Amino acid sequence: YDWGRPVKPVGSDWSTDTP
Amino acid sequence: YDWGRPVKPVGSDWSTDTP
Amino acid sequence: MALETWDANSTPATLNTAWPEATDPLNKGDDHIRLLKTVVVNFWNKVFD
Amino acid sequence: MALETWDANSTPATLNTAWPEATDPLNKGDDHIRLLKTVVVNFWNKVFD
Amino acid sequence: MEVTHKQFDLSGFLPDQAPDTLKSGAISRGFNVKPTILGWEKSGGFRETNTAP
Amino acid sequence: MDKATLVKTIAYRMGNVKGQDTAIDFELALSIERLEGQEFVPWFLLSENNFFEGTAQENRIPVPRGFIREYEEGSLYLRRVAGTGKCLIKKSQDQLLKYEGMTGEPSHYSLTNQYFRIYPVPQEDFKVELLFYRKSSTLNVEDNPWYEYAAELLVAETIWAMLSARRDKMADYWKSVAADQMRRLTILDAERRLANQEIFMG
Amino acid sequence: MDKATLVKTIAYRMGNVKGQDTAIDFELALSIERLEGQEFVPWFLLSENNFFEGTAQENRIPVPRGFIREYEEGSLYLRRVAGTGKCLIKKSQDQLLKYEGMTGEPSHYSLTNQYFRIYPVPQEDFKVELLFYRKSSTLNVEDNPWYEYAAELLVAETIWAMLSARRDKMADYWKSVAADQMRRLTILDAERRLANQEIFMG
Amino acid sequence: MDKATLVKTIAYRMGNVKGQDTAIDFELALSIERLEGQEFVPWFLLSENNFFEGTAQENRIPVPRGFIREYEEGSLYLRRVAGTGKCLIKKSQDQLLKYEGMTGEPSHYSLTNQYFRIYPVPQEDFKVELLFYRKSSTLNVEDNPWYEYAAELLVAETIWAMLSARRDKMADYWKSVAADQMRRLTILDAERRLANQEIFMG
Amino acid sequence: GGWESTGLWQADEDVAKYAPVLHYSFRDVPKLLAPTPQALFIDEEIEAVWEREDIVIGSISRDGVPYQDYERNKSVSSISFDVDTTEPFDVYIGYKGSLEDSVEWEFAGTVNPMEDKRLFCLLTAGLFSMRIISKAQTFILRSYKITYEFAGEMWS
Amino acid sequence: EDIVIGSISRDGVPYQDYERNKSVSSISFDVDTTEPFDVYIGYKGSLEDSVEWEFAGTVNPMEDKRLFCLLTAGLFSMRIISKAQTFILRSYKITYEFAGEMWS
Repeated sequence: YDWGRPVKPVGSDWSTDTP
Repeated sequence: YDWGRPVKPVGSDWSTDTP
Repeated sequence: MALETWDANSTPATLNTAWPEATDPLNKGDDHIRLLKTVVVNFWNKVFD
Repeated sequence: MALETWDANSTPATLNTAWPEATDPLNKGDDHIRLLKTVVVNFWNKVFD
Repeated sequence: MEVTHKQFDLSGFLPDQAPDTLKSGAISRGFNVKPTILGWEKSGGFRETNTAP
Repeated sequence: MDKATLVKTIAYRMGNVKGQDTAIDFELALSIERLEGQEFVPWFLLSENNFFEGTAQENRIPVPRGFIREYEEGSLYLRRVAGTGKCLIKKSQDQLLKYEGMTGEPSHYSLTNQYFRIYPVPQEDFKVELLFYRKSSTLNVEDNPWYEYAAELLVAETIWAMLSARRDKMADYWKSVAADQMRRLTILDAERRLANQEIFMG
Repeated sequence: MDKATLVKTIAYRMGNVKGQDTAIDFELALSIERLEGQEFVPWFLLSENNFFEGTAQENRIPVPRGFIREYEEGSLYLRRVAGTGKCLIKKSQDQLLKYEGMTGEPSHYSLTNQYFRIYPVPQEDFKVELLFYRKSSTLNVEDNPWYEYAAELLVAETIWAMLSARRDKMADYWKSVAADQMRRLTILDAERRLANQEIFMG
Repeated sequence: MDKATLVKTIAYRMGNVKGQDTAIDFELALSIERLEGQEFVPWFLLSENNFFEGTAQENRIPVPRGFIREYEEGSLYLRRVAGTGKCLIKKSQDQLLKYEGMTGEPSHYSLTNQYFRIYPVPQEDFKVELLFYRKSSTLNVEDNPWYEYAAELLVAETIWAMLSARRDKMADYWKSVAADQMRRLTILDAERRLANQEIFMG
Repeated sequence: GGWESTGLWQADEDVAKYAPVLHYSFRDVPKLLAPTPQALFIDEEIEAVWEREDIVIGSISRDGVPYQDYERNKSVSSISFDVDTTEPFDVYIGYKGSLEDSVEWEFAGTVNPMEDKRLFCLLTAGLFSMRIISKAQTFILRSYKITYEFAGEMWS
Repeated sequence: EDIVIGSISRDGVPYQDYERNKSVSSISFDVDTTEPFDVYIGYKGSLEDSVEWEFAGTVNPMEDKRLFCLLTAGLFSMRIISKAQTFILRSYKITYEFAGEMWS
């Protein structure tokens, strides 16, 4: 019956260490 | 990138013990 | 007899000399000319390049 | 028209494949055949003796 | 498993025998085809002549 | 991979079959349905935090919709209004009959078929959270997880079903291939779980 | 080797096949896709240092794009503004519920499917770094690493696929060849890694 | 032996084949490429002393061009300007994070994929030396070492590839021959390494 | 006419000037007609039908010749054609439970030999029959084979 | 055209196989002439297709009587062209292997 779900983590991107 | 190599040993010949 | 099975890169290998037979249809005439054109162009491109 | 402009000095470069076409008139069949003959002769001449 | 039935055995139209048993290269119905040593090929068409009464 | 590439590969590796395209989709859905029914549950079927609100005087909490099993490294947590919580403890039902009538916040639970039971029967509305495994059709994600991570297992399973109908022998070869793929997937899951973890006795 | 030499060799060793050239490319891409899905991860799929910035009050950090696994001799490191850092410690989620509400810098973590969780919930923006394995298509390198280092494995695998569709029995032979190549590749990885390393008890 | 004698012998022992001469060269180059990819590295692939100069503030030193593995009875040595030096010590990366910011000459290192890391980050230009194994195409010698010392292994490998394409059965015979040749080569390397060496405990 | 018009390279009379040619009076046609290798009638097309009933599917004799089996059901997977024509054709598959029944037809599909020469269909029945319909200038059929499996026993 | 390459009957006679691709390794000639000749090899995917020709090479019987070429196709044909005083051909054999199935 009453099960609800959590909204997703908004920040989403990792970056990089350049060569 | 920067790898360099060493120059070869100049003296090059062994001799012999005669019969 | 109708036509050598062919495509843009057929070359002189796919030519049957006997294929345009005497009783064969006129409607196949256009195709035979074109097979010959493609073949000539590719041969020239191969050996002049 | 669907017949390439041509002159007695035409190279193999002039022909466009697809030119003799299903809709094209049969009266141009000889002309198309003759183009092929001029094109072939010039290369055997340029490349061979 | 596989079963291979080969034409050009010159049996032809056999509509009187039992279909279940007629051999490969034999058919029970059909038209406008005739049996040769090449297989089961298709017959040609018709042109017109100048004669007209 | 995606559905189109999956269908193309299944058709190609089955003998360059071209006539059938709908049966491939049917047995591709049935393959996922069959795989979800087996004992092994991959990591990508784990759900997110889900909360349930319940009325006072009902100890029975229905099971979540696609429940396959719960997640071991997880728990059912009671979230109190202030934001604090406690982790409820699982015991068998026989073991939890002493509690009938003792009064307070919920502290233990039992799973009996379709229902979770909170035996320290709450006298006021509550709220619990749980992490558990789910059937894919019921996850909230964008694309079936299976397509991305388990594509080669699926191909084999589908090919097996199709061939098995034709009664071909080749089917047992593709079942062995699928078994090997699942065996490798289990080891991959174990390796992913245990990475960067240090264990101390006591 | 490169893509052109790979295609030429695959065509040559499959029986001097000449008609097919596009299917070879298709099953060469699919071969890499299949190999990336298995349990064994070579050394050339290790990424570089990647940093993530996150807002206050969210403990969930999404997984990096091509994540396959976490580098064992690696760690998740918090980089404080001054340039100093601490290494965060992995535990299971059940084990990290005591911390809800205790306050401070992040100190521990859990991986639950698609999310890294920092349970000592930060009250200010943070920054973490990680080394992990990635799918190649997502690497920031010039050419597919696989082409350079594991070329033979690739050829055999491709041949199996193509042959299996034509139903030759030669396939099993090429699968055995690929298995031997992967077995040899596993040993090198260890040797490369364990070279010039001395181990002391305690 | 040399390339011409190798091609002649390969043609002779394959059945006195005469038409093919270019495929033999192609599969002779591919044979060396395949052998270099396996776990066993012979002694003739060891390079000479190579030195690297690096700028201050970069701890990452790229891997040498044909690096297969390093040489165990060797080390990375820091040569100071005066001509003196110290041997740097290898540890895993996790183990070398204490050092971030401690200051001085470099003392330890880690190999993470394509890079060597000097964790006691130098504040001035440095210079290091290393002995390692290399792919042949990148050695400085006159002729491929393989031709001189491993000629009979190569013949067999080439014959195997060629026959395998024809789908001949004889191929498995030549693979067994090549395996025996490599087995003998390993023992020869071990015997060469250990000659005139005395071992004392402690 | 354009290249799309009818004819043969040899004007017809010239062909076989050595022998006669059948002339046909056709009732609704104004002029008399003659046979031609070309298959277009006046201009309109001619259809052909090739049908065999109760193909021999069963065991094979040690001599290498197949013989019919009337006691077990069979399951058909594919049909492979060896033809010389290049133009496309239709193939129908018929199935009957047993001898007393009548044939029931299913449309298998269209076969274009240059693209492919195989056809895939899954059916189980007591007996099988096949029909080929073509409207094309050339159609030569050399052989064909069937892949099948045994599927129990025949009841009615 | 379309040489018989396939299985062999228990009586020792070969028969054609139209359902699998084949791969050709070598052709060996038994001739009585001594002067050299040219050999062409043709290959077609299946019956509906046309033959396409490849130049195999030149055969000088005194030096050798074998010819090596690697090809895979549905069906094979061979052509021999000679300009010499004498040319007698007694037999020939082909070495081949099966290479899957024929599609188009």
